[PDB]
Amino acid sequence: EVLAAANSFAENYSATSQDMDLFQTLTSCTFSKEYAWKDFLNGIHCDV
Amino acid sequence: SLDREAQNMVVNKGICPEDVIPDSLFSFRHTMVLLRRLFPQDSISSFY
Repeated sequence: EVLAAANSFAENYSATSQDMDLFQTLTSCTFSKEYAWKDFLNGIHCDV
Repeated sequence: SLDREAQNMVVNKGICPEDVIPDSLFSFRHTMVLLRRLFPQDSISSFY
């Protein structure tokens, strides 16, 4: 039932300005160190 | 008992007839298009 409700909510969801602001905050600043680690991991291609 | 139950939940707080989910495998969009295709109806009443 939770999955069905999630599907119903995510289906008819129109992004508002405040939600986009919150998501931009999340992806750009508060998760910065972790994304730095992930971006560092790529580019460390190693040979034998 | 459940008829009075539903009547009371609809009168005490208005519930749009879209967020009501009879079961987790129920899709509003699909059910309504299937029902209209099955039983044709007049559109002038809905538009005029």
